[PDB]
Amino acid sequence: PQITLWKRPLVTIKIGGQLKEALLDTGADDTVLEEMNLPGRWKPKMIGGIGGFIKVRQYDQILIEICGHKAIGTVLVGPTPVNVIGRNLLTQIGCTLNF
Amino acid sequence: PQITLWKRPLVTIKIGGQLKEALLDTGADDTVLEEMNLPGRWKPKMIGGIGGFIKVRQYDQILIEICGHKAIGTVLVGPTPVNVIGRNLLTQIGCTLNF
Ligand SMILES: CCOP(=O)(COc1ccc(C[C@H](NC(=O)O[C@H]2CO[C@H]3OCC[C@H]32)[C@H](O)CN(CC(CC)CC)S(=O)(=O)c2ccc(N)cc2)cc1)OCC
Repeated sequence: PQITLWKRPLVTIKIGGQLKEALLDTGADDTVLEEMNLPGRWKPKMIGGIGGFIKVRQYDQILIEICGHKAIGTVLVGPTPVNVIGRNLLTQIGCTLNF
Repeated sequence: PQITLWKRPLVTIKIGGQLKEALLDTGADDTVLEEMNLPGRWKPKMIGGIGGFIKVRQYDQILIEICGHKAIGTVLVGPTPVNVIGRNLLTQIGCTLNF
């Protein structure tokens, strides 16, 4: 699809059997979801945003379907203000910026 | 043009007669730029993301040129670790997400 930006670019995602809403975020290197239960091993990690750093759980090689397009990659879970899909997965679904 | 997301979508902008580099950021509601002492009146604002909030100065009806595309709108100035072109100006240059 082609998505304009007059509203937040929110899409439905499927992860770990659950549907969620997430923001397509070209300014995010990484994908960060709010607190949730994900099956799999995880490592503690730190990530930095506009306001400083937070502690997250890093899940690797996680299947996630974004607006009908499948990706398998790293998902960070922690106190992010909103679910964001970052470039690590945006590249997998073939997402580009166009103007 | 079309910008893939393998790397940060950094572009040159022109604002207040100065050239800067900024991210095209679909996750940013509003444009936020590094400290720069623009003339005119402004309004205090707080913007939040990963890690919390920072204090910024809101200027309205500021002209920015983004890869030759002119736009005019709100620009927030403050101690941001990165310059981001947000949706308020990305719409004006006709920028879309596509996959
Ligand atoms: C102290 C740390 O220092 P740094 O490491 C941080 O640098 C940064 C690099 C890019 C960004 C941009 C930010 N990306 C982000 O948070 O991504 C994180 C996960 O992926 C990695 O990749 C980069 C960072 C992490 C979002 O696109 C936009 N945000 C909102 C978004 C939705 C609510 C928040 C999830 S917003 O908060 O910025 C914002 C809020 C209100 C506005 N009107 C305008 C902007 C911010 C900081 O830099 C050192 C020089």
